Amino acid sequence: AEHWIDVRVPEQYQQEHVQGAINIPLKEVKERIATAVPDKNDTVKVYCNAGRQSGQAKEILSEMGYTHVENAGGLKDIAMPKVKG
Repeated sequence: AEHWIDVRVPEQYQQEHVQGAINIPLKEVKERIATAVPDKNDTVKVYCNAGRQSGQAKEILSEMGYTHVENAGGLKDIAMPKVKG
């Protein structure tokens, strides 16, 4: 399976995000990715403004032992539709 998780800061998620995703900001991801994605084998697609929070989330998630995290891109570059908070 997979999940789309925006990891930018929560105030920036609300501006506009890829449709049908959830938001777990980089700041909060540690406390909560385990609740949103309880099985590590699941495919975690991460994005944000400009990829950073995703690249960073990818490091800590690999360390937490998720083996299938992928930076989908950044908000802009991702060709998928978007909706606003």
